[PDB]
Amino acid sequence: GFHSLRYFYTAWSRPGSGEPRFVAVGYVDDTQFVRFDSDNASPRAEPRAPWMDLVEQQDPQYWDRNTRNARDAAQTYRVGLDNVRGYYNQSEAGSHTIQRMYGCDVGPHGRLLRGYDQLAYDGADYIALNEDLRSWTAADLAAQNTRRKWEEAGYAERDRAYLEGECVEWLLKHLENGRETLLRADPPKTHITHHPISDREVTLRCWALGFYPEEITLTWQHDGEDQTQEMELVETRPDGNGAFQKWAALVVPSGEEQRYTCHVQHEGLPQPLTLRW
Amino acid sequence: IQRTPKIQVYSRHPAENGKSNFLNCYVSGFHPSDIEVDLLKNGERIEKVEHSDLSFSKDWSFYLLYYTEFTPTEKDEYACRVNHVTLSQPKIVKWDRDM
Repeated sequence: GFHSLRYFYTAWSRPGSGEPRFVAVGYVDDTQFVRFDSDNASPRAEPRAPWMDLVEQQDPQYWDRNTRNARDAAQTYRVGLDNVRGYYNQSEAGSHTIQRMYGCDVGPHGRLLRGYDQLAYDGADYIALNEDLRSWTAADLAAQNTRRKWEEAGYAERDRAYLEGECVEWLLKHLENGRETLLRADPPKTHITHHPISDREVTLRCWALGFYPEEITLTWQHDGEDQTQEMELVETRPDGNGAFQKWAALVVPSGEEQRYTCHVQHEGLPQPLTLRW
Repeated sequence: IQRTPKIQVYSRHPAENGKSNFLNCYVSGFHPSDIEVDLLKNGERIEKVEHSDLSFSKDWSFYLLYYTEFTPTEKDEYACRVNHVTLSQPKIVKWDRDM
């Protein structure tokens, strides 16, 4: 099995409505644990996971060390917004966004498996750390500029060192302190509901509730015949309590409900479920 | 590069009238990030509404969860109003306790 520590940064200009905003969040696997919002008065990184309450006693400096980093990041991307817009010569009247998504995947070995550091600008790929952790892939002419300054500043090496040490070390700490939340696999609570459309057509909806992690598969089968294109599948969605929900529905004729089955697979399930109305 | 929000209005727990629940409005897949999201009880905005911290998906599109503590009745209508740069008109999506 594998796990991942990630950091999501969002920075965007607000022409007219004040200075640019910077929001960063961090995740382990599929659950946030920290946040930072530049629009706070004296903004500090904050815990967003109960297991983070005991982080100070392993290392109190955590919150100051983090807050300093978040504040500096905040400044770096404010300046970045201006240079990137400059590269493109875009009017200052338009809002623009710089993103960031860096972290590490570690495996049963407790050693890295993939590091990554990637940037988007106005929601499209801009520049990313190559898998060798030493070169950069620039998406356009304006991103060559970013690459060259980053090449010359030695930022790839700064990244590699972080991704291959601190990142791994902390992903392991978090897994340890978050062992209850993070090392669980809550299987979904499944059931089927039944909503008549007319007197000759009826909607079957198959529900998966309260599950974690996000990854799940739901399918309908008509006499063992998969029904994927005939069915409506909603995007997986959080319940607000640290778990997820999903359903699949399909319309069946008003007397042939008995001939359909819902199939559910998830890490928490000892075997995949088959449900029938 | 711009993207229109997707919307799902739903509850944390299956709607048992007169029991306390949470009313969720989950907007995903949008870009840029500035979004206007409100929970409505019978066409009137609900004041005490909270939301999760801004993150985004593999394709860089953002997602947020908006939620408020509520107690469904047989008769009360609930909805989610969403505006975005990409929407010329706000999308209002009615709560349905069955999806």
